Amino acid sequence: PLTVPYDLPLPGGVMPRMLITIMGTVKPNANRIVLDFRRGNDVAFHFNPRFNENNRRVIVCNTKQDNNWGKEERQSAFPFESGKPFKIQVLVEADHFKVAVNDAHLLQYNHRMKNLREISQLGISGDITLTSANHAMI
Ligand SMILES: O=C(O)CO[C@@H]1[C@@H](n2cc(-c3cc(F)c(F)c(F)c3)nn2)[C@@H](O)[C@@H](CO)O[C@@H]1Sc1ccc(Cl)c(Cl)c1
Ligand SMILES: [Mg+2]
Repeated sequence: PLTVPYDLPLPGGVMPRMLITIMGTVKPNANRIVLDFRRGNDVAFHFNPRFNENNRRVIVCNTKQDNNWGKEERQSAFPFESGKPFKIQVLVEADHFKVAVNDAHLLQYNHRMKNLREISQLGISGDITLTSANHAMI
């Protein structure tokens, strides 16, 4: 039963075989959800479900370095729904993150910021209630 914006510490830094699991519920009338894997002031991986982009829903992913966003990657498979619970898993692999939502594979995002051990925190914000957020080594 946790506070949003929530900062999940990642005290090792990230590395391959780290699995982050987030459980929550999308608020009625949600506009946005964000997961930010932060490296200092940079964002190595931003995962941003958007509920109204010109009346469509789309997940936007990107990397922010020195205050500049890179090329956006989009996924229009959109498994989130206003008022419904969800489970997000982010798996860290050597070359990419894999994201799964409700046990369905959703997208892969290749690492652009490859100093993974400097990613020290995951911010979780937007229009959700959060039940739990944890990382585990597998
Ligand atoms: O200013 C804009 O309205 C929000 O800015 C977003 C930028 N953003 C959104 C948020 C954000 C913050 C929150 F508190 C939330 F709860 C949330 F769900 C999202 N933080 N940063 C990235 O999504 C970025 C991805 O490329 O997209 C834009 S910035 C941007 C604008 C144009 C281009 Cl093409 C690019 Cl590459 C980036
Ligand atoms: Mg599927």
